[PDB]
Amino acid sequence: EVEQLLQFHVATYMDNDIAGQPQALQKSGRPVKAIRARLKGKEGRLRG
Amino acid sequence: IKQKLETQFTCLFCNHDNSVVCTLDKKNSIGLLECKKCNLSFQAPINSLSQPIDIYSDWIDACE
Amino acid sequence: WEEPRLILDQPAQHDNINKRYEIRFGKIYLSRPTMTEADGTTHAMFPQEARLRNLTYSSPVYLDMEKSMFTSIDGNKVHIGKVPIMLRSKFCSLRTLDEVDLYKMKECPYDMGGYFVINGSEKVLIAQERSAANIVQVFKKAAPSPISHVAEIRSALEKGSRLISTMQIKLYGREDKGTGRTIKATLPYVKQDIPIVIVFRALGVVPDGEILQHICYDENDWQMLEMLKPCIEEGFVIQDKEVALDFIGRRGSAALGIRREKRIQYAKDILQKELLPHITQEEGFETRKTFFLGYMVNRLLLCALERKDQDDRDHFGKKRLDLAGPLLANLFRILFRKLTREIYRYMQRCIETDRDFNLNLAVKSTTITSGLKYSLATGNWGEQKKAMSSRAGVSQVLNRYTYSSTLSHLRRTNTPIGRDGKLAKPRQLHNTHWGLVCPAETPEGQACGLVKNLSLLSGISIGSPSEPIINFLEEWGMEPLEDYDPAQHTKSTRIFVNGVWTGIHRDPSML
Amino acid sequence: FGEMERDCMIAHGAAGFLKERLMEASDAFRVHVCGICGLMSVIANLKKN
Amino acid sequence: LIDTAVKTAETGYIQRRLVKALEDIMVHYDGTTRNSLGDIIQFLYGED
Amino acid sequence: PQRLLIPTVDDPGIWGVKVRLGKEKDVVRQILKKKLAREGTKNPLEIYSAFQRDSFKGHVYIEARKAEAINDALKGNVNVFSNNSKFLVGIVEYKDLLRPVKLTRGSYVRVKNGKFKGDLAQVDEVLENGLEARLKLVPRLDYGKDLSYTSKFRPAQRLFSEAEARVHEIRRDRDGFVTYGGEEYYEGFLYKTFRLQNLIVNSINPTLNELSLF
Amino acid sequence: ERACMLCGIVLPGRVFMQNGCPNCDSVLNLRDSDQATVNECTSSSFEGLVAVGDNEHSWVAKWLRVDRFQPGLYAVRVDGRLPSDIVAALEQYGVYYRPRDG
RNA sequence: GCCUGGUGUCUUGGGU
DNA sequence: GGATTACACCCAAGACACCAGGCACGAGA
DNA sequence: TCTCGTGCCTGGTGTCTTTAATCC
Ligand SMILES: [Zn+2]
Ligand SMILES: [Zn+2]
Ligand SMILES: [Zn+2]
Repeated sequence: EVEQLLQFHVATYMDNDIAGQPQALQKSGRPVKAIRARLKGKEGRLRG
Repeated sequence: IKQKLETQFTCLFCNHDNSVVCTLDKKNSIGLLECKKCNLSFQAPINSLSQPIDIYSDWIDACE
Repeated sequence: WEEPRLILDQPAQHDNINKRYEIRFGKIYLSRPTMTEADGTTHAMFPQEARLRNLTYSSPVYLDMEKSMFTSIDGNKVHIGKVPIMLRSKFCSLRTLDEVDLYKMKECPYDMGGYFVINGSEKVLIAQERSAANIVQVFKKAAPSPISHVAEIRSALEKGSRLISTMQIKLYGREDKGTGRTIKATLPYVKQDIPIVIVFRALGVVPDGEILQHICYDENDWQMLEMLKPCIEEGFVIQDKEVALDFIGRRGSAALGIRREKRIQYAKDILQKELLPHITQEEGFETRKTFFLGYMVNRLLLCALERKDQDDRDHFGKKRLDLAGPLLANLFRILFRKLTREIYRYMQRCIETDRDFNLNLAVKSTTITSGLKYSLATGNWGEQKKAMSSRAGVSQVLNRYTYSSTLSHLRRTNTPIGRDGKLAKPRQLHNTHWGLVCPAETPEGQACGLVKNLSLLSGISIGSPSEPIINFLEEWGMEPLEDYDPAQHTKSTRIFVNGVWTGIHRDPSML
Repeated sequence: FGEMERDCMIAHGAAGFLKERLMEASDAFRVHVCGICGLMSVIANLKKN
Repeated sequence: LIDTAVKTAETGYIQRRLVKALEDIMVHYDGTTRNSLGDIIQFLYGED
Repeated sequence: PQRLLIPTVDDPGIWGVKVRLGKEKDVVRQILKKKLAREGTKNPLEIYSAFQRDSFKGHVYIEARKAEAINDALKGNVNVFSNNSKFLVGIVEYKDLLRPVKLTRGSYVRVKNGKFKGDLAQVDEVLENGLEARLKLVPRLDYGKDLSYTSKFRPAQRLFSEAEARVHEIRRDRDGFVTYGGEEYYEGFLYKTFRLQNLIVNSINPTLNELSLF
Repeated sequence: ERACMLCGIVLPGRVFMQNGCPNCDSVLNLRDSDQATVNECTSSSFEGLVAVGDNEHSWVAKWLRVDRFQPGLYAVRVDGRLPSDIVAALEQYGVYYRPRDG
């Protein structure tokens, strides 16, 4: 249970849009802004 | 064609979970439960609509 | 009174002494809005002070609670929170006063109210458009699907008016593809589609000849009878009630191993309640559900036989507007359960000390007060921790740029379909909008055609009890459902009251 | 200066103008790279040279 | 009003994909039309 | 000898069960109530024991002979995850589940509470009963400068200066020992009693600043 | 709640004052003590809550050496040790104290 | 006696 | 039976963690 | 003067069950 949780945190640190499992959440309730989400979409590093 | 399916049911005898395999032969309307652990076997009739939960239910009533 | 009592139990062996702890909620009382300073002093709050000092114009709510203590060897006015008051309503301190004294309270006589004040900011509730409950709608399905026609209904109770469940009846089989063209249904909390005949048998009506007598009321219609042919044969081997009910229970999302002796008794709940709960939920009334089920299948086949067009989803008679009243009740319902569980979780610790709890220490008014304030201030319709998936934009800051804009803003309606989904059907001005929503007033841009505005003479139904209507229908000749036979009644008219088939009358013209 | 304005300057063939807009007139930055491994891992003390 | 508001985004997407497909195509000094890989798209621009 | 009490194949099985975090003690309690209430009836709860280890968050362990008894113990318990998540423990793993597990005068500890939270302190002595320890601490004082404290609005650390106290605001008790504002300072250090549970004795990492000072 | 240092049982502290320890009070006499005595023989600090339902057939109970005691809540680890004067008095009674603090 | 930092993430309403 | 796609720019107003445990201070006996 | 209760601040840690079309 503890090793899988280290795998989990390292995964959602890089990509928090993994299909088929719940997103990592901030205490405010909104999803964590992972590095992958920083680069994609209209406002990310590349298009924005 | 026969269907060989693994299930997450607990064997009623050896109590090992996730070790019951269901073989449903619809051509002859014969369903077969098998235990991958203690090796027991149970046969029951199946229709066309049946699923591993249908014969596993019949196995619970066949014991009690 | 939706969940009127809380109940605990312990089988005292520590001389067994069952000690049920029970708490009953009684009458509600309301007080006029009051400002309580940090001092402790109180006074009547009027809106002008509330705007200036960024306060919330709200009324304290008190609830009678009653304790009782069963013991077998074998309170008063507790404060539950503050509810924001709509200005100029019957519970606002401005409703009286009279024109002379309005000027002294710095209130303008042209201000017609209809809005709330939350942290000094004026918030108006936007009417939410939804589909009607308890009505059957038939739609056609796209080509790459084995289904061609679907009947759908969302069932919702009359009391409260709240959603319960949703149910579908799908007709499989494409055009010359799909072989046996049978019909299966979808039931709440069951993982797989179940053929129609099986659920008919599972309700207590088992021989074929009675089943077809409940659906088709025209023995000559061989086209319709030919389409029900494969449904009989695919559910022939299920020849009695018991094996039918068990076939259901073996799919209904439960645990593995509840045996036939009980797996029936679990499925009987999924049939008695959750399946069509708007008709009835008391026992021994399964004749109404069986008759209604036959009506659905009849309507399904009329569309598949091209004798009736599919329903028009935009027909305004199939639509409802949720205004301030219904919207608050749904939110208050969610929050009152949250307050309830916090009381229940608190009793299990405070009774292990065996100390009489002072009640006022077991009601945290922050649950309702912060809940209502947060949702009205942000528009997020739900619990704060679940801000996504909840609907946004229900509350908006009241536009005060000009007088005309205030009138329009208080009469606005919203359809919550999205910006995802192009096409045109919810955006078009449909013919049935005539005289009910404005044909001209609509925003430019992304909301165009989805946000609408009530015509000048429109009104919204407040709601009325259906019970006096039933009494009037039976007094003037309506005959019960147990007396009805398609061979004898091959011509009479069916009567619906809020979507439940309640009777039949042979001479509708006088009625 | 969005994506569509970028395309217009390409069509004009004004390559020099486009470079300046997106660098000198904005967020131009100087970095040091290693000629061997190509990474920006250089530690550069400019007063000690 | 609905059509103008809807179909403006349809054609806006069309223009974006067209530009990215074609942005690197340049006339070179030998008259050929080539992309950034030096693939020949036309041996002579516009055939004239 | 403890070695004669090791488990064997004849002993009951032990299953672990996942429960809501922080609710492990509650579940153990609830299981005991159910067991005791059903003793001697026709349907006894056929578990022998249940327990929860702090080091093992979110788990309860239950001792029985049949898996069905585990399901019986947890039935209706609102703190237990409904998924059929119990797991079997091996006999060779049993005793480690029940392993029960410092502080010496003259050694260093780190304080866990109060204005001295995070500060390094020497253990001077412990109470006869064995609960609180007298600590030698670099004080964080103001000499009553703004009188008419928290860890976020405290003072810098500096040895007590009795002449500064004499000048500005004090009881002499012995050679180099003063009581100042009802605390004791000996040769510049505060000597103050702390609960042993209020100090950290393990894995202390001296800081740069502490290496400079001590 | 406190835990008896001798037997490990977990009870509300006042119980140790009212009734003594149900396992130990024949030798510990906490029922007839003052609070200082109760607090020297029972600890507010303990870890590893154990429901023992069947002392005499539980392996868990045998390992924790509570197999001869009464069904109840016990602690795997009890912090503190019995005062040397009480240990000496117990030994006069033929009772051997095996500390439960680890 | 030169240097000189004031937020973000959303949502909603608008303009062409 | 799965995601990815869904014009551009701009303006402005309107908002923000919860629960439990421990320690300290004040009041009452 | 001592003990108990209440309030405030700081630190640590989640969970009752409840929009639509395309290709690859
Ligand atoms: Zn087996
Ligand atoms: Zn390098
Ligand atoms: Zn004891």
